[PDB]
Amino acid sequence: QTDMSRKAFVFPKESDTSYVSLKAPLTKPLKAFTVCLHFYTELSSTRGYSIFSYATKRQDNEILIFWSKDIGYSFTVGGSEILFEVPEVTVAPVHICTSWESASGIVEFWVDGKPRVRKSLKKGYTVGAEASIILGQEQDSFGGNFEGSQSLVGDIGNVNMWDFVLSPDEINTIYLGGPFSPNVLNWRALKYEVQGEVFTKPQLWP
Amino acid sequence: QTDMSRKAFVFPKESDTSYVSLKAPLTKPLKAFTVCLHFYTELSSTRGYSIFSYATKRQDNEILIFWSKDIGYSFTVGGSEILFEVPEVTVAPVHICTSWESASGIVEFWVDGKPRVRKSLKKGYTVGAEASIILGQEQDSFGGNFEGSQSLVGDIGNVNMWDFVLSPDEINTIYLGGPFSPNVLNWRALKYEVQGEVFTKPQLWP
Amino acid sequence: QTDMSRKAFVFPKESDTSYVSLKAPLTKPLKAFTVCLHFYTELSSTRGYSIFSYATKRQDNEILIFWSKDIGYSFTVGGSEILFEVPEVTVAPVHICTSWESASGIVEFWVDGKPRVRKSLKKGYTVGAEASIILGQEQDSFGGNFEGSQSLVGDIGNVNMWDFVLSPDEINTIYLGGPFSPNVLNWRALKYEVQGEVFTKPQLWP
Amino acid sequence: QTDMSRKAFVFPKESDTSYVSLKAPLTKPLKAFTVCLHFYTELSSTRGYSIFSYATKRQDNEILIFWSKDIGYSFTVGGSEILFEVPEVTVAPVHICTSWESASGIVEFWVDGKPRVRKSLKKGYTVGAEASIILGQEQDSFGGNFEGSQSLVGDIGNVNMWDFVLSPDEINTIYLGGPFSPNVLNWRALKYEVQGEVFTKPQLWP
Amino acid sequence: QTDMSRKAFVFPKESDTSYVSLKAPLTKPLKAFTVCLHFYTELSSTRGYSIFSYATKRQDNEILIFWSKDIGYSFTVGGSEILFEVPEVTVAPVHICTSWESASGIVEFWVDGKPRVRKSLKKGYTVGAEASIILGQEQDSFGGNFEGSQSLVGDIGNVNMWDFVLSPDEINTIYLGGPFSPNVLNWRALKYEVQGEVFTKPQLWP
Ligand SMILES: C[N+](C)(C)CCOP(=O)(O)O
Ligand SMILES: C[N+](C)(C)CCOP(=O)(O)O
Ligand SMILES: C[N+](C)(C)CCOP(=O)(O)O
Ligand SMILES: C[N+](C)(C)CCOP(=O)(O)O
Ligand SMILES: C[N+](C)(C)CCOP(=O)(O)O
Ligand SMILES: [Ca+2]
Ligand SMILES: [Ca+2]
Ligand SMILES: [Ca+2]
Ligand SMILES: [Ca+2]
Ligand SMILES: [Ca+2]
Ligand SMILES: [Ca+2]
Ligand SMILES: [Ca+2]
Ligand SMILES: [Ca+2]
Ligand SMILES: [Ca+2]
Ligand SMILES: [Ca+2]
Repeated sequence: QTDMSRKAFVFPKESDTSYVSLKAPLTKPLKAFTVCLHFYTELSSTRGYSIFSYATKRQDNEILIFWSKDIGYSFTVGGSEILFEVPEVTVAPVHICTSWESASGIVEFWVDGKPRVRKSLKKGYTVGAEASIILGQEQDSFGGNFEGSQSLVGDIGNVNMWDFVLSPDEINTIYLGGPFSPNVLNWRALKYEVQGEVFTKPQLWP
Repeated sequence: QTDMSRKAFVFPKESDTSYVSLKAPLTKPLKAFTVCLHFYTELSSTRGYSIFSYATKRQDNEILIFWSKDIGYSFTVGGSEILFEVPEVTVAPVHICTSWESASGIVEFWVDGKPRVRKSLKKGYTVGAEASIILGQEQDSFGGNFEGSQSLVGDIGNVNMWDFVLSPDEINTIYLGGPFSPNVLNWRALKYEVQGEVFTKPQLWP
Repeated sequence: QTDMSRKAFVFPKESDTSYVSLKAPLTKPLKAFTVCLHFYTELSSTRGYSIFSYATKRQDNEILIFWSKDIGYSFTVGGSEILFEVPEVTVAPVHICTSWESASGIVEFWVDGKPRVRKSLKKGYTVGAEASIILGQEQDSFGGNFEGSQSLVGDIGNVNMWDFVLSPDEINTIYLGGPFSPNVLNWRALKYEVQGEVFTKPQLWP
Repeated sequence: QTDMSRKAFVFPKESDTSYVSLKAPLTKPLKAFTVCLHFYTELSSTRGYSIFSYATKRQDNEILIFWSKDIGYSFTVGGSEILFEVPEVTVAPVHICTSWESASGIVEFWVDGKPRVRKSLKKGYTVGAEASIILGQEQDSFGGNFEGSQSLVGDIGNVNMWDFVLSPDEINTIYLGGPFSPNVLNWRALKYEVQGEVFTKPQLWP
Repeated sequence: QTDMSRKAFVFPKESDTSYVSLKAPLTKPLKAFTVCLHFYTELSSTRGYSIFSYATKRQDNEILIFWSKDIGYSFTVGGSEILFEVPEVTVAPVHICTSWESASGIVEFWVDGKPRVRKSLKKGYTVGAEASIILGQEQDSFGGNFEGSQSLVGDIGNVNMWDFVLSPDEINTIYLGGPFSPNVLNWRALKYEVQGEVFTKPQLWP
């Protein structure tokens, strides 16, 4: 396990072959989860890109967080999709947290510590545990078929994932960088592999 | 009685079928009242919705607080209506307090602790105490005929009601969340019934 | 004499019938004056209205403070007018102080403690002491002939008048609500009569 | 010599006839200077006006600071002109400092303590000491030929002039009103003559 | 060496002929570098200009930092170019740090302490040490062929250069003016030659 504190992955050129694969130790299906991350990119006015793609053998978009051009954030579970439209965007590092709960279908989406309205999505589903998690690309089969036009360019980091819904109070401590203990992906104890032009560099966000 | 402190009702999907009904202990007709609540919704740009609906067997819109598409807040007593127009809306949680006084007809409306101008409505009227209070829906009979196009989607909470007009100094401490004690409807001692898809979740507003 | 501190007059409906008349112990003619007041209205986009009207039996507009639609504040003395144009208006409570001096014709106008540029009006004139001061309406004759289309709707208060020009440092004290002593017309010792629908209510402004 | 501290000249009517003349004790020609002043006027959207006109027997615009409509500040030395364009202007009191140096032609212009970029003007020139300094008017002969369409309306004060270039760290203390001592023209010790409608009043700026 | 602390170069006229040449003691080629500088100019709306030009006898634009009209900052290494577009520009002093690393091609560009997204440029290249560094102009041959249409007008200073990539934490202390030690080019220990109309004056930025 590597402590990636103060470090970020950099995807400095558009590619369909550069990516990093994050390994989860998870062995029980997710009835709920939270994932939080920092990313920075200038693509937001140019094109859509995949922020965080989670796939399973049955389903290539089992969880996906995606920016869609002129729409805003797209969040999808089990291939069903909802939109958190953004009316205007500025170039700066952005923190997001998203969480979902099978027992209720409630999605929370948080941007820079400000909550979006809760929306229903894909109630009663279960997310598979046998998963391929990739940053930098959108994956259209388990671990592959990346499209260069959906790749991320820029930086991503502080990727943390929990198998439960963080409360609003906890999410505030994540945004402020307080102490917390992830249990699916932990940025302070990450297990990962890198392919192609990807670099680990000091983070640009404070 | 349930203490709903730090908790909110979530109406995560559009329907006419799901609502919450609040029970008042009141047994004397209201010569005056105050209502305060937090709500959060993205509908404000798409369509109108009912924020708080109070009906009596004679009159479905005995008190109604409503958002009118591209108009702003609509406040109506006894079926007579006035508008507090809003020229542009931010998407964030919003606190409102409203109050009315039969002896003068003066309405006050407060948005995020800022007072709107005082207006006149239904001087000399009285509001019935045999009442059905419903959240999430607009009702057109004593307890039903809900219109799905008027339902709320999003969150509501801190719904408090007083049988008297709060002063400007008190309303400020309501907004800042100081000590106070309602007497018609108390969020710390709520009586309610939930129908359909409604969830109680931690509040998103601070 | 009534201490109106923390209280305001409320004019909740458009009418020509409702007004309040303020009495001054004047005997010496006014070689100069200052008048300060708080008011709050939504009319500023809809139509003009009379903020403060001082009439004498020779002259209905002996002092007038008026809002002119799409123009801004109009200030008139002895029936002659100067405009303090406002390029864009916002709906909030607003404090104004205005002062005039016969020996120079210098008019000062202050809005929320921001001074407007000094202007010249009616140098060498004198304002009559045998005066009718009315709030809520525009006098077109001594004490009467009100025009409903010129009535104020909303709130007015902290009306204070001095028979001398307050210095900039004093006026800042008035705006911040420090200690001061009016000598023509004092809100802490007001003499008035109410006619029609006018109410005294707690002030909305701080 | 009069201490004008916290006083200002008021030019409340447009005219060609009213002005004040300031006398300098200077007896050696200026190889460099600084002049700082406060002024306040609403003309900025209506027309140009002379802020500070310095003339010598040979040259009526030996130093001139002039607002030019929809352009911004014009600064001229020896009849040669440069512009410091202002793209949008606001109604508030404004402090300017300007300074020039013969040995380099460097002009510095400062507005509310913010420096404009340094520019070159009339390197090697020499400003005459036999000077008529006039506030309120632009002058086209030594001490006369004023044009009413170039008069200032509003207020001017804190006019201070030095026969050397103030450093950036000094200019900041002029703007903040720290201790300083001019030597060509000193507001603490002014010699002046007033003609026509001009008044000395408490200053509007803090 | 000259300590240029709190001092800046002023280029007050457009010309082909005024420039300063800075001497680097470097004697090993650069696999990476950082350069930071302050500049101030009004040209940004009018035309492009060269902020910092590094040339070698093989290559006129070996490092170049350039502003291109209505595009934004251009940064080039080895004659290959990337853009950090600026959608709107403001007239104030601006501090930029830029850095590059051959081992990765990562470019970092920082404007007023805010990072732009990292980009890829000239991976595996090697910047020559036999170099001519010029301020005020762009050179198109080693030490010459300046074009007046590309000259800088205004101010430049605090030009510091390092033969390594500064971390994000170090770059913040550069921007805040903490203690630091450049090793290719040091503003506190500068060697330079001045040609034509260039002046050394106190800096306008704080
Ligand atoms: C978010 N999206 C709908 C644009 C893409 C979803 O994944 P995919 O269909 O491109 O593989
Ligand atoms: C006044 N209103 C537009 C908000 C609602 C009127 O129709 P209804 O909600 O009573 O059915
Ligand atoms: C002040 N005013 C110019 C707008 C109106 C004057 O006419 P009136 O209001 O006295 O009838
Ligand atoms: C050129 N100017 C408009 C800045 C000043 C004019 O001075 P003048 O030529 O009117 O006397
Ligand atoms: C390429 N540039 C436009 C940014 C700088 C100028 O290049 P060049 O004029 O030396 O050929
Ligand atoms: Ca996919
Ligand atoms: Ca895809
Ligand atoms: Ca109804
Ligand atoms: Ca209905
Ligand atoms: Ca009248
Ligand atoms: Ca009238
Ligand atoms: Ca002239
Ligand atoms: Ca002239
Ligand atoms: Ca070149
Ligand atoms: Ca060139």
